[PDB]
Amino acid sequence: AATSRDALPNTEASGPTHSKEIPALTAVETGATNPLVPSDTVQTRHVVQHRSRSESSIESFFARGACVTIMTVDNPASTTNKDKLFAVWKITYKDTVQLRRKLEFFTYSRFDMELTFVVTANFTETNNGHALNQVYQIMYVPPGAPVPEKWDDYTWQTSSNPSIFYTYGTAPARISVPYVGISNAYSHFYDGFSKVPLKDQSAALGDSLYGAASLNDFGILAVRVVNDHNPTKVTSKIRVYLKPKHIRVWCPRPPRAVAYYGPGVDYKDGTLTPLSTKDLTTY
Amino acid sequence: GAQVSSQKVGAHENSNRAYGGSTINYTTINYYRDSASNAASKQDFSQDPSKFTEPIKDVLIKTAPMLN
Amino acid sequence: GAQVSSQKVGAHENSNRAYGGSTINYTTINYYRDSASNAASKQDFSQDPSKFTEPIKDVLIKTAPMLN
Amino acid sequence: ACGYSDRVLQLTLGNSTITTQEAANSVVAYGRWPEYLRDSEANPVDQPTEPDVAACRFYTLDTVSWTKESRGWWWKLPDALRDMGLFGQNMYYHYLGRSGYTVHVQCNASKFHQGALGVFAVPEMCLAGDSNTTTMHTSYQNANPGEKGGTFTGTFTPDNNQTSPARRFCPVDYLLGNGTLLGNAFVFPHQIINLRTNNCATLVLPYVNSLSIDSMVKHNNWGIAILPLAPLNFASESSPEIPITLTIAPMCCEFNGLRNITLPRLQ
Amino acid sequence: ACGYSDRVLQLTLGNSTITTQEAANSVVAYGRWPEYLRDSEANPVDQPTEPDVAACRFYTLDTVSWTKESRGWWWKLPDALRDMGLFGQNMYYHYLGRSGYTVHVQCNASKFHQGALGVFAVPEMCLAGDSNTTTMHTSYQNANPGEKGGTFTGTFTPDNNQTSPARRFCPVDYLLGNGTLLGNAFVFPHQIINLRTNNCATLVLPYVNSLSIDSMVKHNNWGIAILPLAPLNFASESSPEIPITLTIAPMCCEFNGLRNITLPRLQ
Repeated sequence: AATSRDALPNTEASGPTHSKEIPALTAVETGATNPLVPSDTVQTRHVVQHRSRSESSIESFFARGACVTIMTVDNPASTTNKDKLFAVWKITYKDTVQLRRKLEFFTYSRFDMELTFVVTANFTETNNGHALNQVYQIMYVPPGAPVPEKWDDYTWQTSSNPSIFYTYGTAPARISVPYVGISNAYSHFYDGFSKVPLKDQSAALGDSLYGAASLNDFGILAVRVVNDHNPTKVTSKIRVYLKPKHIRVWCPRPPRAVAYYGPGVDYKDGTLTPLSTKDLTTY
Repeated sequence: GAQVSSQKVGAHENSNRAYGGSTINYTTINYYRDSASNAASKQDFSQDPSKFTEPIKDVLIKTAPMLN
Repeated sequence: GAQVSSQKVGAHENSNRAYGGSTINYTTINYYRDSASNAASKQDFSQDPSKFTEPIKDVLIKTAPMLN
Repeated sequence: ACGYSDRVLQLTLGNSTITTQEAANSVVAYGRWPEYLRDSEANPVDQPTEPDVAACRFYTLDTVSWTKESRGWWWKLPDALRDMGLFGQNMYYHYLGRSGYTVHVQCNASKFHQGALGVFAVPEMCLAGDSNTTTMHTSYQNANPGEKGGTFTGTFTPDNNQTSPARRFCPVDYLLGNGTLLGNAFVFPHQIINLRTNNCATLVLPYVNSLSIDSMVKHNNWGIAILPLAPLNFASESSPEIPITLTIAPMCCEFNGLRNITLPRLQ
Repeated sequence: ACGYSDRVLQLTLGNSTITTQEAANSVVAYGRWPEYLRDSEANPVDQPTEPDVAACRFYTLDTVSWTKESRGWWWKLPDALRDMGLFGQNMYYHYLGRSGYTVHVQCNASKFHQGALGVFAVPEMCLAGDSNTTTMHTSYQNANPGEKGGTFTGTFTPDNNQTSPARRFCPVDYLLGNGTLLGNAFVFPHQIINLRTNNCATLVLPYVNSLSIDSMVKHNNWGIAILPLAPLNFASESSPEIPITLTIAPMCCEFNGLRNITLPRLQ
């Protein structure tokens, strides 16, 4: 019944005292934190508190949609000596600091990823040319499926691969995805290995990187330029914005203190110093 | 199969109803068969911070002495 | 002539109703006169694999001996 | 009534019994206390074995000496035990093992010493390695120190050897080893043993993990990390030394799918 | 009704499953079937641990080759298993261990072979040594052959080496190793696997012993002893050979007083 948009317990009035009751004194060893209300260390009046935590709720903290990655792709002239560029990004929030620190406050999470795409595009070369409104294909290639070889190959036939055909210049594309986790919460922090080493085997044959779980959890995104090699080479960028909608979090871990380094919690030297200076006796 | 709910208006003038009295509602309609496609209903709850603040193999009375 | 049905929500927080209780529905409306134009209602069934697994001119009891 | 004052306890899990006398009324991880796997949320289909008393009892690991230059210690529970009686043998014999815990960090001084040991029980404690080149490359043999456990350090030292590296964790203390401030670390289930008062800390940790029941040989769950908050001092004496010693007890544990014995390259 | 004819069975103790097809309707030691220790007749006061599925399942020991000159084999159960998974590890970890059994002696030929193997389950099978000087001097290391088991002999051979002896059992077959006629041996719970008919024998043996629950590392209970009654013959061929193989399953077992690991000099 106590929803997020209620109204903090109104401040009760309170006069002098001289009781053997000792609210003020704690003892942090117990790990428990004294739930002392303002009403204890001072005489308080009867304030009718209207303010509510309706905005700090776990749902609202992650109410904005963060940018998980950018993806460069380009359609060059047929006569191009180089193969046509089709970017392929492996679904995993861990690419940019922002959304990665928010999620990282919690040990485990169960959310419904609601991916949106703001696709842009300019003419590379100095050459003064034209290009009929391009259309892009954003194929979701599920963990284990065959990742696209050439730009135009069979893999793109997409008989069973959830794909979106975005026409340039239009309301930015959006596809909601339900908890696609193998477990019961995406583990923001995995302690342990994906293969245990066994004595009756070579040090290699059975090794593995710490913290890594599934080879392809979330999946991979194949994005091509669907049209054919056009005289005027046009490069494009597909910025994907992931916004965790129906979300839940567990175990409140302390926020990242020093600059992120790689997919693993590991940290580079130098960046190791986070705090700022201040005299132990200056306001 | 309308999902009509009450907004939490800050009793604003001529918003429909406030310090002249009245309430404010908004219609919602889940359109897709797949739940993970519904609009985040924002009608979320709030538990007591006790499982983190006050977690002990006993009970703690504030007016009492901590380390008994 | 609304076609309101229940979605199969995975009791997600603030999705409308879950481990706090409640159900989730979605409105549908066939718009075209020609049936082959309606949205694949996904409310499909499931038969017993018997017409393929257990097809015999008799009956087979599992605890019994196969070739009687 | 009587002297049932919070300061005295008498833990008895299994056939062992702890009875401390300065006891700071114990912590129960997240209110939630350790229990068996309710059929409603079970996963593997065979009959789960349960050592019960055979395992559930208290196992003292080995003591750590505590000086002035001491920078902290860290254990990886699921693993930390791997030897300790049957919970050691059952540990390996099964592909799946869900186990709860009751860590009782023992350490007492005289009324004349001083210092505070923050005993933090971090769920999914992923400590960071030491190779500025490649990340996570930390070796298993090295990643799971067992009965002995590892130890936090003063300032980070990058592993340069690259013909072949030292592949170890280089866990800095102010960053709780996992690159995140210690001063903020008081968010995990914890107790500060503050020499003046209590002479032990008892945290009961219920199995926490994204899965119903998971592995053990592989994946770790809880990890204890004891750090000296208030450095130890005694009398104008060069250096004093008190010995901190933890005793853990695996509670409501169960294991699935029996096999042949696992024999990891721990050397 | 149906083919639920005595000849087919499907034993499932633990996570293992035997399913024989020539099965001579099994024997239950003395009517009495294996069960746990009723409080009414219990002895040791702590909580008895019970591996249940962890141990109860079927463990195949190692196969024995069966020729014409074959003179019989003998196992000492409590011991025979000592390795076999957890029933091996729990075995040693406790001072007391009461365990019941289900021995399924597997061995099949073609309709063209012939012979009868009397599978006799002797309670307290004290086999006799081989030193005409001193009696019972038989060495432990030697007295408990485990997974491999021992083997009956043709005619007695006295151990003469005395600077230091060979300290082994010299179990003669017509005297069932314990100086008592084989022809009269059909008094213990038993089944004759008679190649023409059945191709296996199944005896369920309930823990039998003068004590409520006793030791294991020390004192043995049941002992299997398979002897060829009707010698094997096949076609005018020099010598034929079929391989007899037993699979035992410890049932309703429980163990008391956990300690440190026992490590007997079995070498």
